[PDB]
Amino acid sequence: MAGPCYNPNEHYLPASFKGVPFDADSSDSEHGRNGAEAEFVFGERTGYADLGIKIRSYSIRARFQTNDHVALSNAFIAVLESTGPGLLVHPTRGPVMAACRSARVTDSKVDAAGVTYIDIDFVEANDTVTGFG
Amino acid sequence: MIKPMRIFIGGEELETYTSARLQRTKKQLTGSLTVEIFLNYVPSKPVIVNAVRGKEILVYVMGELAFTGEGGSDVTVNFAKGQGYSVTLTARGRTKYLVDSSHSHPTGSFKDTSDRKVIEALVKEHKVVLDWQGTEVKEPKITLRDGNRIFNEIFERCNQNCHFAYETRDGKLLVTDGTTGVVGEDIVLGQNIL
Repeated sequence: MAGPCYNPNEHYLPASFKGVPFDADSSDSEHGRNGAEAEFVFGERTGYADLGIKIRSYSIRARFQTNDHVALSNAFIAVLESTGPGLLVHPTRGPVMAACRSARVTDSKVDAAGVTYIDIDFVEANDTVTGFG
Repeated sequence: MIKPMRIFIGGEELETYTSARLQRTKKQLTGSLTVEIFLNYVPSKPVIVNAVRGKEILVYVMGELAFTGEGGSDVTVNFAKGQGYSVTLTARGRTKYLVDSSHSHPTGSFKDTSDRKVIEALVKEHKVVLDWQGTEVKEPKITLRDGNRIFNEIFERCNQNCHFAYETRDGKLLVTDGTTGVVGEDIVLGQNIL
């Protein structure tokens, strides 16, 4: 931030998912709008149309350091695998309803012992009625 | 290399045949052909259009005749927003009209004749030269079905006498009871098979 009076704990929300806290380390997103661009033949003019909003996707990275990280790590994975979507407190985007889609757990015993990294790939998921309209 | 395939349409060579394909089938009554041609267009400038719906087409494979349409039986102009804009052509044997014309026989029922003398009076309404080499058969009664195609009746009558009905490479109609006897190559595995 401009000037040295930044307090990062005051601007970044604490991460969470389905109520279980965890320590976040990165925050990304993806937004857009579905187009239908078309270019005619032998013509010097093109066109465009709008076909609705595009589905968002969030990706986060979590770090575990404290003693007995395997238990907290091995216990948090049991939450990502739970059925159905749940509330996600994005560090910057605020609360948002998302559903997990993948997770890679990285670990080692000699190269790096005492820290566990886990990359995640979330997706927005808004509840819908079951009678198809 | 010396062009191993050349094509003519009415006597003006096709120098832009971006692809080709020829067929000759013994179990039918007419061959076929297909040629793809590149075509151009400049906006706000003149364009010369042929659009020949009918004319002769000839194909020579390695300095030898291999087909005799009559030609330009089909004309379609493909076109794309992307890749390109081209044209396609098609052709068939000289007897094409027999394959797609209902018979116009003088009366419609022979009294007493032979098969050869009947095929001559059916084909020769369209001036297609016959090439007969099979054995003649005597038929006390023949009566062509009213309005039936030329292809159907010749095929029907020649089936019961073991006559093959297929075209040659020159533009005739050849009726034979066996192989032409022209000995070919010894296609050996490991030598030329693919």
